[PDB]
Amino acid sequence: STGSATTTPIDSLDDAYITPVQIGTPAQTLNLDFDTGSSDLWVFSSETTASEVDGQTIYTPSKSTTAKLLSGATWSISYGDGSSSSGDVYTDTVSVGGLTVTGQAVESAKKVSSSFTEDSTIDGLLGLAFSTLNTVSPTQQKTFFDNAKASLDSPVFTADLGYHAPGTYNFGFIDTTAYTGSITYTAVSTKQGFWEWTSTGYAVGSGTFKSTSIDGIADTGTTLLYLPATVVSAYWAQVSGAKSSSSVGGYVFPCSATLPSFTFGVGSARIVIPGDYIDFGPISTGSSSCFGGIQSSAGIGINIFGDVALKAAFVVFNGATTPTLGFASK
Ligand SMILES: CN(Cc1ccccc1)Cc1cc(C[C@H]2CNCC[C@H]2CC(=O)Nc2nccs2)no1
Repeated sequence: STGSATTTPIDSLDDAYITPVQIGTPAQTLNLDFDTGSSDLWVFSSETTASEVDGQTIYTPSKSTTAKLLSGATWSISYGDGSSSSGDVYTDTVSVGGLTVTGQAVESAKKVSSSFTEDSTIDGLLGLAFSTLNTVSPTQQKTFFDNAKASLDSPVFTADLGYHAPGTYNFGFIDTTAYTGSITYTAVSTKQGFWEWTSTGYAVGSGTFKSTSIDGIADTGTTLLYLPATVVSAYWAQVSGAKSSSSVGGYVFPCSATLPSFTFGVGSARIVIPGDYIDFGPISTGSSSCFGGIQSSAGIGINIFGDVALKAAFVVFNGATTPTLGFASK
């Protein structure tokens, strides 16, 4: 089997991407944030505290004839910012782009933090990291990809995120028309539960490539590119007027600037992020100070190849017995 679904930016800045997912019988379609940095499939639901729902579509398990309460199971997640959610668990039928999993754990939110309530366009998350990170207790549950894997034509999924445009998540096959040149594969460590890999270095604009190992995670659920302070400083030094602002919480730059590209290494291959991918617009409405899309990872503890990086590539998440990651230009 295979699946193919379109993923769509939630706003004009590509802050996140939503992908429609069918849950239950009859289908209830929710727009989920596919997140390769986490491993829970959780949704706003009929059980979510009413005051914490503001526009989201909800999953109502009582209306699904294939929903079964997973007795005693709870979940609770705290993501890397300050956001959180928690609740109970059903198993149900879940389909993505024509690919169907029966008995998928669907984690129903009873509580969500304000940041999620404020995201009217995001009905929940679909985790695509390794199942070792799944938070369900007392019996950990598998991700959608792990459940589907054995049935797929090939044990892979791909992310093809658009810049200011829709893109695609494919399961079970490589669309050879979706990229240029070849796919360069690189080793993954699953020790922290992430799609963790090591970039071979970087260039800023037309500058010379710096060979240096940068360990980080491929994370579709993070908006920006978080890299070591030395690398980030080198990038922003090429933008006149750019500075790190403690009050704003990162590098900002004059909205009148032309941003240079940023290149990252994948083995001997090179992925080029165009300068305009690095613009996240005015820090507040009407401001002429703009927020940068490349930021320091120093306060995080890990480097993160988020959407800013990933949307410059066609990315293969290879779930073979020894997983690997593939990157192609497009
Ligand atoms: C990428 N820019 C950088 C920036 C930083 C500062 C100034 C400009 C630009 C940050 C950014 C903004 C947004 C969209 C916002 C929409 N309103 C509510 C807040 C935002 C939505 C949001 O953060 N949801 C969350 N859910 C869970 C955890 S956080 N998503 O990201």
